[PDB]
Amino acid sequence: NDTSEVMLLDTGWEFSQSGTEKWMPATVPGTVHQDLISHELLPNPFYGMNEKKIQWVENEDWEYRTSFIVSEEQLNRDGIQLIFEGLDTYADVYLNGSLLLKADNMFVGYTLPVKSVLRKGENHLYIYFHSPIRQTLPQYASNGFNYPADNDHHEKHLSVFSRKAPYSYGWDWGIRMVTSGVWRPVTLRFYDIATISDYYVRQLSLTDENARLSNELIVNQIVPQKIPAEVRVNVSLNGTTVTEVKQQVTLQPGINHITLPAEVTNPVRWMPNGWGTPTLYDFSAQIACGDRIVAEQSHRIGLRTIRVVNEKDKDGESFYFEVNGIPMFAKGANYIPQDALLPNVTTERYQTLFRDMKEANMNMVRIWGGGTYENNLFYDLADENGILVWQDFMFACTPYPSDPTFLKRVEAEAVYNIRRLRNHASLAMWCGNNEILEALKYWGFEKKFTPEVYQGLMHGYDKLFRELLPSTVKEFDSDRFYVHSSPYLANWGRPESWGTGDSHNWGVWYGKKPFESLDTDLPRFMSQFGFQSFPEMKTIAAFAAPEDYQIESEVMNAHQKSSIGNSLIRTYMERDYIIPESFEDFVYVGLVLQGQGMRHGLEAHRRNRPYCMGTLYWQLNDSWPVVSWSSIDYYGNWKALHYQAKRAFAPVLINPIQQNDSLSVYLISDRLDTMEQMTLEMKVVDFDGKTLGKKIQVHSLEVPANTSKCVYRAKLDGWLTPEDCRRSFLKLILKDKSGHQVAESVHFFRKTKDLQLPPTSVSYQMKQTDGKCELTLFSSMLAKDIFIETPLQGARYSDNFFDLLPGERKKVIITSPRIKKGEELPVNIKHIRETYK
Ligand SMILES: O=[N+]([O-])c1ccc(O[C@@H]2O[C@H](CO)[C@@H](O)[C@H](O)[C@@H]2F)c([N+](=O)[O-])c1
Ligand SMILES: [Br-]
Ligand SMILES: [Br-]
Ligand SMILES: [Br-]
Ligand SMILES: [Br-]
Ligand SMILES: [Br-]
Ligand SMILES: [Br-]
Ligand SMILES: [Cl-]
Ligand SMILES: [Cl-]
Ligand SMILES: [Cl-]
Repeated sequence: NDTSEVMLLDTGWEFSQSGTEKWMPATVPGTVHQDLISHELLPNPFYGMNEKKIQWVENEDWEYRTSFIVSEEQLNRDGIQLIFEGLDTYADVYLNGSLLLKADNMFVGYTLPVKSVLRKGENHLYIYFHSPIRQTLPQYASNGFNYPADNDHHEKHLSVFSRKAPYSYGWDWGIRMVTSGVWRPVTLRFYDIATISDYYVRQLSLTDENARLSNELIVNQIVPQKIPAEVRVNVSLNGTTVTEVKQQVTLQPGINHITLPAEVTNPVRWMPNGWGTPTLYDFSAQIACGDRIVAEQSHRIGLRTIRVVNEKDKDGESFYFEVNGIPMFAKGANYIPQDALLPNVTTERYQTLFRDMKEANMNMVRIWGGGTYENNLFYDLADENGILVWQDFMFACTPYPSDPTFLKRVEAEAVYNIRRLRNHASLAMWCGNNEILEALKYWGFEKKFTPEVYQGLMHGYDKLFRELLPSTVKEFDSDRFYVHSSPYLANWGRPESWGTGDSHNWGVWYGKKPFESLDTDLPRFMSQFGFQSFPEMKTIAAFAAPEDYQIESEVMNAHQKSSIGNSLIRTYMERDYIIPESFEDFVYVGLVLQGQGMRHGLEAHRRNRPYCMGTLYWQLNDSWPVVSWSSIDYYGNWKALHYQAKRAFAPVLINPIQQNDSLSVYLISDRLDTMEQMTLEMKVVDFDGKTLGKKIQVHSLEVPANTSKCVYRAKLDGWLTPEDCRRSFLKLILKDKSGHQVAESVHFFRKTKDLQLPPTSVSYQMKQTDGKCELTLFSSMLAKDIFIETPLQGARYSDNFFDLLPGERKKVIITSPRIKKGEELPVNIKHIRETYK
């Protein structure tokens, strides 16, 4: 690495409610809430009705302090920097009597020269965190109107004034925990001569024959002299040097601008998940002065082109991603913060989340603008998992101020996070905000303000999202796409805009439209659509006592932030299922419903390629125990929707789709290679296992790369009787020439509430060892949408929420480090027919 010494200021911290003079131990990085929780000074914020009880914290100011030693030799180093990667939010930072910083942007990292304020021996760091409420009450009082941020759960919508995670003020799947604190690491660096303040590896061009890079460095020298040095870039792959370049320089005190070209011939491209390996080079830049490496910095670098094509075309305006020259149908989801308390999210939780996306066959995630610019670990994981990232700037669902001061603050976050993130292979585009132009045009805001205020809001929209933010992107990340908003034009209520750019089709849910509307109401790229579900009972039990197990109990409503959500789920459930009586049965069928309905959408979007070029459902994940649109609950349990997403995103999908009493079958592929001389084979099977008719075979089919194509159509009438349809399913398999199976599907001709489901019994044998449970499942009769339920949080299943077919044995593997030999894991197996008598 280099001759610098880094000291982690991560222990010895204490905190205090300002005004009390009482100091208690603190954890940094961390938050006021966690620190309080860890001394039992707050109840569990996620439990029961506790949300109301923790609100008092946002009205107090909080102080934090620590002390640390600096030695004589440490004090003699040339430079000493103090780095705050995150302060949330209005924080005055004091060191040995000196005010170093009045911080006012959660999303900005601060690097402070501190050599002249440091002392031999003991040093004292104090940080005063003004309440971001108290701090903004006068600002709001001067404003003369309330911004219409309904997700800000307070009479006064103060979120919009602070550069601070929007969701912390509340959201419609969120708890309001307006927290403060040192939310990312604090480090102190003791170094010689200079630091590298920025290292940008800029791809000038990429062909199969050659990668042309420009290594741009900003080096800040802290000593007065003219310093001869040698700048060195080593490019290596898997530990072996690929190319090495050098440059003699003489460094001047202060800032220096150095550029070295580097070329990799016959580069190995980074490819996204499902297209091959996410290959990552190592680039290390070094500043050498004689024998010492005084500063080194490295990046992992993926060589690839990404181009968002947004052009007028026959169908409206396209919106798709072209990766290393090939149009890539995008498959993934909208990501929210994983916790009400950000520093509580662990390295392992990040790691598991990327595993969840990778195993569901996703190749994209959108970091939605109500959360944060994610940490370095998140983008590193997207890099090495081949997951493309759409990064919103942090504006959502409301217009925002656009005064000169507010814009300067935004500019500093825009530049800070662009430079932090621009070397990530995963980083695919920037989006100015979520839904704000939609809000301004369609959400009935004009009726809420005077014409003068509203016009000032429209002009204010332009200065931020059409001027400041695109300008910053153009300046600091000139090869990446920027768009002002998502969706940029299309509105789900306006059929004529559907062919223009991306869509948030909230016609399902908000517009109450049936899932089948997804087959007809098509976008050029679905950047959001979603449906709510209650999480499973083990997650319900984490916030509710069994006495509260009612849809409309007070504790249950405390965990449903959509006021129409419960009835809407019931309205949709009646359309496809028999609504059961017990709460447990409802929750289970609520899971099946969300998974089945959303998957039909994902299918439609893939099937309808190239007119549609992507689908990102709302939402991946949860920040706490709550009813939401997620596919994975707060504890990391996959909902049915996550398994269904995996299936619907499989690189090769057989997609039977039934409309107007007729069945077509499409074969859908995101493989880069064409498959030839394939056979689709299908057979109707009743609920006892008995074939009806013989095998239908379709031979000599080609499945071309990156396409969706009809290969079969047949009417239902004369093909099968109305009664058959209620008592049988269609099995589909796709095999190569030799007869090797590459894909499988099952089709039902009727809605589940109309199937004549047999009362049946699912038996299983279990072999349990340390960390693993291996079940073999049996039912002589079809068992519909089965849910293998265990009480163990975060338990992972090879599969779940699948139909168990008559007489067909099924092996399911469950893993968890909590599983121990000689300790029967409890299993409860539910299926549709059991939910009614
Ligand atoms: O028509 N609407 O009132 C509507 C539609 C969508 C919407 O937000 C999207 O949907 C999700 C579910 O409502 C939100 O949680 C998230 O903000 C996302 F951007 C929001 N919203 O969060 O204000 C409102
Ligand atoms: Br210094
Ligand atoms: Br500095
Ligand atoms: Br971090
Ligand atoms: Br007004
Ligand atoms: Br723009
Ligand atoms: Br039909
Ligand atoms: Cl509240
Ligand atoms: Cl986020
Ligand atoms: Cl819109």
